[PDB]
Amino acid sequence: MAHMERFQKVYEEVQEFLLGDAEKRFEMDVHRKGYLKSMMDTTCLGGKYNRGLCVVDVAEAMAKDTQMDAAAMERVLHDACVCGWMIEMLQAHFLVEDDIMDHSKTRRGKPCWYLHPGVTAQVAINDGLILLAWATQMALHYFADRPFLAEVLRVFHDVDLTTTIGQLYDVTSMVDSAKLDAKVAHANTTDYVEYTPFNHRRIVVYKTAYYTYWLPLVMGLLVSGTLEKVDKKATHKVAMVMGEYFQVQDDVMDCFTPPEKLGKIGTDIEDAKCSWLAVTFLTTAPAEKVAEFKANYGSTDPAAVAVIKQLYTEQNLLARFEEYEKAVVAEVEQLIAALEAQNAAFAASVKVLWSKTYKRQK
Amino acid sequence: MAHMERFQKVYEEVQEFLLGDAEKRFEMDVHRKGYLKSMMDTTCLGGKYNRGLCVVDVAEAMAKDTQMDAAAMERVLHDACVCGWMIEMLQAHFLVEDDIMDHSKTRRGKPCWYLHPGVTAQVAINDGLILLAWATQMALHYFADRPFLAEVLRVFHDVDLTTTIGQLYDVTSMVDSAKLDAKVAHANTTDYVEYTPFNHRRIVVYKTAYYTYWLPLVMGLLVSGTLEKVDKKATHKVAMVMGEYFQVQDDVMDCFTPPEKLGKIGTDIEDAKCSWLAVTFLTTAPAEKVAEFKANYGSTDPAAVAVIKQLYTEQNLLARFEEYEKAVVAEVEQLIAALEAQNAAFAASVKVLWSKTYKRQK
Ligand SMILES: CCCCc1ccc[n+](CC(P(=O)(O)O)P(=O)(O)O)c1
Ligand SMILES: CCCCc1ccc[n+](CC(P(=O)(O)O)P(=O)(O)O)c1
Ligand SMILES: C=C(C)CCOP(=O)(O)OP(=O)(O)O
Ligand SMILES: C=C(C)CCOP(=O)(O)OP(=O)(O)O
Ligand SMILES: [Ca+2]
Ligand SMILES: [Ca+2]
Ligand SMILES: [Ca+2]
Ligand SMILES: [Ca+2]
Ligand SMILES: [Ca+2]
Ligand SMILES: [Ca+2]
Repeated sequence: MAHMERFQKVYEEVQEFLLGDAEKRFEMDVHRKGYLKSMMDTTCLGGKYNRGLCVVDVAEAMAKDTQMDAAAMERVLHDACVCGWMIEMLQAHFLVEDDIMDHSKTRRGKPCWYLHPGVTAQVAINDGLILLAWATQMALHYFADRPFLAEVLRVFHDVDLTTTIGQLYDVTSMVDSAKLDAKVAHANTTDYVEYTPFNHRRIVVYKTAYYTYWLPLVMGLLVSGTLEKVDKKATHKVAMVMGEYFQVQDDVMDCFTPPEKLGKIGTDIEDAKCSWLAVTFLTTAPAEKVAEFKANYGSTDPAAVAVIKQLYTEQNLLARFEEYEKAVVAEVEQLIAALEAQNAAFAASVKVLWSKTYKRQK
Repeated sequence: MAHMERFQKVYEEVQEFLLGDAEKRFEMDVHRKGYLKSMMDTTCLGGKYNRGLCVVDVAEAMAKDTQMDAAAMERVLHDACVCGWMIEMLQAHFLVEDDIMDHSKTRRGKPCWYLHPGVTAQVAINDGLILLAWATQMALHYFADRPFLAEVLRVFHDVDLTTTIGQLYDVTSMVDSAKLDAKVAHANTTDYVEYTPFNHRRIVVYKTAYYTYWLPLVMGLLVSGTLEKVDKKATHKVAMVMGEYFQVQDDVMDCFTPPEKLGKIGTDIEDAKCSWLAVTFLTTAPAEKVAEFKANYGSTDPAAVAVIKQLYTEQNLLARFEEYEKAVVAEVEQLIAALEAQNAAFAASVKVLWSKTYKRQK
């Protein structure tokens, strides 16, 4: 990828800064510095970098569009890389915490951070908090003299909030909402009445679309000083459409993509998650198959999980996804075409992001 | 307390805003809104409000020392209350997450948030993240057009990082630092060689002093526009001394204050914490008593805990605290006197904070 080498160079730069700053400010000792280095490397590296690299792709596109000279271009690319790492560390934070919340086993082809024997969930929770803090530290340091610092902080923290609310929807989705009461436990649902297209859309847009699609695009515009050049509503709309689709893919892959290819072991079925598969099945399957689903879903029994997979297969869920995908392609293309009529350079950068999303395999 | 009524009024305002903003932005439903209200009330209320009220005390002191109209004074006080609630919500965040990490039972006289039956650790982790996000939301909304927004965000997030690093020191203080390795599980220390005055100070300064003493003072100065009228270095120093002392008090009370008076059940002894009591004992007790301490410390067995408490009593640790406290008083009064010679208005607000700290019983 065009910016991978530069992006990785900036990682090393940022890591040196952050660890050195802890030495300077907090009397950080050699052993804990090494621990934090290993923590950062394990939690921030090994993903696809779609979010971080998007910031750079957008920033470059807009820098070229606005005819920046050699020096201005170099600054924008470095700033874009720093913003990219802000999002990658936000991602790192989210995944650390989520892997604890989901009690998961693997991430990016390695054990989950909390499952490293010298870590445990009780230390890992705080390691996740360090990651989130570091993200803001990068902005405060690298963008101290940039008027765009304020807007970077605003969008970043708005998106942090958004994702945590999306997560709230996700973690509370398998209990009937009228029964959500801190003082009273309640079993997972038996009737699945709340497993609706509306509720699935709400979970995925807030937990995924804002930080995975909207944030990278906006940060790229902010660092290049070109936010005013594009249609705010249109940009938001296309980010939501792609982001929803991205999470749908993730949902489909939970069941149908081998864990060794995916790099993680999802447990959506045994955890009774309101996934795209569950919602699409429940709303389209004949009554006797819905009965079978309800009798098997949300069970850790490997055979019960297999029953659900079989039900999904026999209900042609993959074909139904293919049809959903065709509708998404059409809408995304319409939205990009409209963006292109306003600013072609930005529209092309959305196309780049879309191309890395459409029909991805992991 | 002079500003308690105003401070509580602002809580209700801020809560209405935050919950209303979730309805507007995230399609928040009535049930989860209710959940979030109960979460906010349980995690943010019921404490002493020393941090939040400090912001208002400082801001008022400094605003009175400037000549400003009734409208301007009202604005400073309201902004101060919002800043105070930022810190109280940061506190709320820290305690939610720490109670999970320490696997604790009670907080402010009620079950810990994660221990509420309808919550659990796997939901509460995210509830803590929402709290942290909300703190920044308050600044972004209430201070959208204030000159101090940028500096408020900078200090708040610097202190957030600081505290997470302090927490790192805390959670890893029971294992020999050379053995800290993510890949390898290691037993807690058996020799306690790193339970030193330096290492205790390092834990308490970063995990407590910055957010409990430094941050409230600085926020009060920022919202009143008076940060440049005070000695930065001297303000930092007095905050560190008082904060260290505050945490030492907390450590002492873990062992010696009834949990019903304290409002929480500490497990420092059971969890082999590098507390002030442990360090003071290990550095002052005769060799055979040190040996007996090592044999009994870090054990959940009631008899072993009882042995430690008796050893502490026999080593006169309470009396040793009183001597430490006398030394702290002497230093603080000297530092305050120096501050008073420079800015008497600010020095008075430091005295208010110190008076709530010195010889507190919970
Ligand atoms: C505030 C925490 C956000 C956590 C978050 C948001 C979106 C996706 N994930 C991780 C995925 P996965 O674990 O990567 O499959 P999910 O568990 O399916 O949602 C985590
Ligand atoms: C980043 C998490 C900070 C957690 C944090 C910082 C300072 C004090 N506490 C709580 C106290 P306590 O639980 O109130 O006694 P500690 O466990 O003694 O340290 C928690
Ligand atoms: C599905 C979501 C939103 C979490 C994982 O995101 P990615 O699939 O982008 O993970 P990495 O490339 O960062 O590993
Ligand atoms: C010891 C620390 C730093 C955690 C508890 O702080 P407080 O004793 O100030 O708790 P509340 O008043 O907020 O309950
Ligand atoms: Ca997960
Ligand atoms: Ca999850
Ligand atoms: Ca998933
Ligand atoms: Ca603790
Ligand atoms: Ca604790
Ligand atoms: Ca304590």
